[PDB]
Amino acid sequence: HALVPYAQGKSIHQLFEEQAEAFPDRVAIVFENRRLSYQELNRKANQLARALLEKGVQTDSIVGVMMEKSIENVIAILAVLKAGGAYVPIDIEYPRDRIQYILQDSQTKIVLTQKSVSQLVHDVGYSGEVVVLDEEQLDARETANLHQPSKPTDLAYVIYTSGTTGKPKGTMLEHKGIANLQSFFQNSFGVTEQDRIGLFASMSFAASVSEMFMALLSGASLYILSKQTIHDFAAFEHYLSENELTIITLPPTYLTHLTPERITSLRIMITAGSASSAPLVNKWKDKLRYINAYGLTETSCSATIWEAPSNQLSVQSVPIGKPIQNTHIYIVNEDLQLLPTGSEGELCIGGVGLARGYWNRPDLTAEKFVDNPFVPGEKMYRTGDLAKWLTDGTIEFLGRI
Ligand SMILES: Nc1ncnc2c1ncn2[C@@H]1O[C@H](COP(=O)(O)O)[C@@H](O)[C@H]1O
Ligand SMILES: [Cl-]
Repeated sequence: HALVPYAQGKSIHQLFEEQAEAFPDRVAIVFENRRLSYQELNRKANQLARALLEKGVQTDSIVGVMMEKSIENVIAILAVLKAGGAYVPIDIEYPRDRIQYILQDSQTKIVLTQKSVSQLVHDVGYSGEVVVLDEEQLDARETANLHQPSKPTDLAYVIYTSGTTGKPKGTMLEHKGIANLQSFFQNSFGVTEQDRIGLFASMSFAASVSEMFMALLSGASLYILSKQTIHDFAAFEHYLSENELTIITLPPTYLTHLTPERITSLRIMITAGSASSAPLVNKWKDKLRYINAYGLTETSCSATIWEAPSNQLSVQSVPIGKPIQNTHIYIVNEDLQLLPTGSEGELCIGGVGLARGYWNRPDLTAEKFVDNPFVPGEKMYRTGDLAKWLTDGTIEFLGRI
């Protein structure tokens, strides 16, 4: 039994199926002028999951996804999880050679795409199975849940990232971190089925996975923001306002361009990926609940939060806060010795959100995902981030070691 309760023993798609059973007629997903209910979304994913099972998708199958941000991309993701596999979202705007390297590194034998992306799949020369989902004839297939065997330690998704230099690498994420996040978001952000959540991040990026499941594992609605909507700050404000969106996660670099008087309905603004200035926090923290979230691809996108304390004077600095439920974080020196208040060292993260490691990168995995000496038999991730404890028990982010 976990320190903080969550839906232990459950896969991502099982938690989604429970929401589709409880809230069948609520709106699940919106893109432009189209929307699906939970029941509609679940049925379509089950029809596709049975097709993918017939093609050989099984536990720890890595299934490439080369698709636009769309309702059909979400159907594909849910279908891969229900068939028992794991998906790798491939950024279709990347140069050809980067897509080629990712597909080759991943060793994926099956890629899901759409008609508008088929020519790119041909041009990067992929020689495995290609499923053109908007040519697939699925309407006759059974719409019931599959109930395939699954364990929360099974792979769910693989996210590729490239450093300044270094080859793209795949971070392997299991279901368990996203199951814990469902509990975290309900407890700490009060997410309910009433919420209307924007999908901002590229569906290549680990943050997108977090955003998508923030909605779909609570019965809330997910509004997939279009390229045009994100590109124009006025259009972005109008879209949020007209659709009464209640929660969004943004890079602070984007939030900087927005006008609080132009967003009607948000109850929470989360910023992630980089630091928010104190002036940016002061501009927003009395209009809504401002949350600074610190987390990594390697930790299921989550580690710590700092919600700006409500009804307070201005702040002159912006902590990254405290570890979230069922996660551990340590500030250590180069010898992995714990540091007292005020001493800067490396953030190391442990607990349920930790990736399995890097795909086919055993020495890098061993270097980064080290034995947790504080909790025998667990691992912890060496972030490369510098931080210190404040004596109030919050963490200050200081940059890179
Ligand atoms: N709230 C934050 N404040 C400052 N840096 C952050 C924050 N959240 C994420 N980061 C940085 O982004 C990295 C994770 O990048 P990624 O895995 O691409 O999400 C972390 O190791 C930090 O360097
Ligand atoms: Cl089940």
